[PDB]
Parts: sequence; C-alpha cells; structure tokens
Amino acid sequence: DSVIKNIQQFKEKSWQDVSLAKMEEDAGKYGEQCSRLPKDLKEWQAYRDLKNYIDSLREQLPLIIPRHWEKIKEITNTKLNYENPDQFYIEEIMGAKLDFREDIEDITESADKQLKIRTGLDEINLYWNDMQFQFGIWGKRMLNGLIVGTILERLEEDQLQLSTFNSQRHVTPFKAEVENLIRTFSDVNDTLDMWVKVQKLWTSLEPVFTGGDIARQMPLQAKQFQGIDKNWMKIMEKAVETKKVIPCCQNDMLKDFLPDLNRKLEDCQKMLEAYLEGKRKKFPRFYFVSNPTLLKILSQGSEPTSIQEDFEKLFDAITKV
Repeated sequence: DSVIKNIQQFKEKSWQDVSLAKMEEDAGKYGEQCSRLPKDLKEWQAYRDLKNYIDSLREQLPLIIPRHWEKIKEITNTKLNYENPDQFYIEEIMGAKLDFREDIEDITESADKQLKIRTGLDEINLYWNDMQFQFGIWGKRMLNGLIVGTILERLEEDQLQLSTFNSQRHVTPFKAEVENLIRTFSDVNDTLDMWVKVQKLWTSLEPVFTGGDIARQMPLQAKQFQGIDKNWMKIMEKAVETKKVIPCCQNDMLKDFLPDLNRKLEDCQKMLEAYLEGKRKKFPRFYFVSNPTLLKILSQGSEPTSIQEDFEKLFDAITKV
C-alpha cells in the first residue's frame, strides 16, 4: 500500500508538470530505508518492484531538474521535449534521466552546433528585416536618421559573428548565406556611411540656401541647392513608402544617389565656404567670430536689428546699437 501511495505521488507529480528537484528524491528515500529491512520479511515482489521504480524516479528527478536546454534535450533522446516538455512535458523528461542515445547526440551534437550556428544566423536575419532605418523629424519644410551608429555597431558585430562562424568548419553548409549576408552588410555600410554624411552636409547647408540673403547672391550656387534638395526631398518622400531596414540598404535610387548627392553637396559646400572667406577678407573682424555666427550674421544682414546680438563679438565695448 505504501508502494502504491508512492506511485500515486509520482502520478500526482506528473500531473503537476512543474520544475521534482527536492520532493521526488525525498519521498522515495524516506520510504525506502524503512522498506528494505521490511521487504525481505514482506516478500510479495510487486512491492519491491514498486520501490525500485520509485528509486529510479528519484535518481531521474535530479537529472530532470533556451538553446542550452534544447541541446540537453537532444542529448536525451527527446526533441524540444524540454521546450515543449518543460512547458507541459508529462513524463518524457522523467523517463530520460542511454549511452547509445548520447553517442547519437554526439554524432548529431556537431550537426546541432553547425545547426546551432545556422540558428544564430537565422536569428540575425530576423532582426535585420524587423529593423527599419530610424527616421527622425527635420521639420518637413522631411525626416532624417536619428541614429546610424547603433545600426553600424550591429553591422560590425554581425560581420564579426559571421567571420567567427566562417572560421568554424561546420559553417560550410550555410557559408553561402553568411557570405551573401557579409556582402549585404558591406553594401549597407557603404550606404549608411555615405547616408549619415550626406544628411550632415545637408543639415549644415539647409539653412543657408533656403534663407534668402545668402541665396539672394550666388545665383548659380542657389540653383544647385534648389535642384539638389529636390532629389533629397524625393528620397525622403520615397522613405515613407517603404521603411524596412533591409530595403533601405538595398533600395535602388537611394544607393546610387547618396554618393552623387554628396559630391554635389560637397561642391556647393566648398563654394559656400570660399564665399564666406571672401566676405571675411572684406571685414577683417569676421575671422575672430565663429562660422555659425558668421553664417547667422551674413544671412541676417538684411535686418540690421537681428545682428545686434552679435555686436559684442565684432567690436570691443559696443554691446548694443
């Protein structure tokens, strides 16, 4: 009856289905010590068999107690049993706590590791598609990328992981995907690297050309910025239609345009800078003042009152006019 009660307790634990650790070992053990002396006199073998089963369960419960779990399940003659079994595994885990199975897992363990590497590679695949360029407000007078560095850190970490995977022998079945991913990351780095720079150039030059006074002069220079910005207005316009991260790296017009726009932006930027130097020569005091202030003052030349704040920088002891 005691053996039957122990069996009932085991059944109850199975019904409970929940991570055995101390109770399973204990219930069997307390009963067993009293039982061994008793059993020889008692005989009735069935009881002995029940006791043996309880002892086996106690031995297994300790053994029973993510990727590592999956690997453990694989080297246990069960599949995702820990995953599914862990969630609601009635008795497979208890049952599996052989040498042949271990050997098979080892034969297969290497495949799982390659397989494990493949799983990691697949995990990368999911994040890149889920990730979409982080666009941020520029006033829409569009939206630019608020952060490109975080994505760049991911690009190198992924490339380093792919290079580490390439060093491993087991990567050879999924090596072609890794090589294509490395090529994709390399092209994304060429695009993103160019993209952050172009926005900065554009961010630096957006105010000067749109603003009227500098733009009143330099008619030729003004047209390029006018025309140059239209493509950028369109590129940003295109961004709203498709915002996924993989697509931004691979979109056709955007990939070709960033290099061309950047050269266009740099030429205008160099020309703008040369113009600033010419103005600086005219009024020698301008050299002491910083470029942002100089740009602000030249642009605000038309309204003399606007320039009053910067009077102190231009001449000594003339705070307000």
